[PDB]
Amino acid sequence: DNIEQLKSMIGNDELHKNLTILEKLILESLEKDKLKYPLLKQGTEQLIDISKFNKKNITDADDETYIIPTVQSSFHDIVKYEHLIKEQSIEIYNSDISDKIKKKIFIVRTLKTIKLMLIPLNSYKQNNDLKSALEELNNV
Repeated sequence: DNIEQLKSMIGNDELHKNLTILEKLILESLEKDKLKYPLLKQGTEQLIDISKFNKKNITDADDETYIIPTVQSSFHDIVKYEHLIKEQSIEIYNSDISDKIKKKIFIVRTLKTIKLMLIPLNSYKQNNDLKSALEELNNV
């Protein structure tokens, strides 16, 4: 049935739960890292919105504070965060660490995909309307 096949993509609770688990895992792996790029002193307020992010402090030196996404960050926040990740990775690049930069980039792309997949599911969970969920995906 066409309706029960569309509900699998934009109205599934199991897909919702699993996507949330993976998002939590990726964020918790981004915070407890070893290499900690993008940090402040760029635009970072007119450039990126700090009200949706989460700042932490670097130890062993009081250089600056680096940025971390949150569960409430939207899609374009993650777009800009990926821009900053890529700039900071291109800056400090050695062949010794060239295998952690790649992991960082891959999991940030995965976050960017998970947010877009979660838009229509979050729209449907509290409205129960398929056309409105698709139109919300199209809108933002």
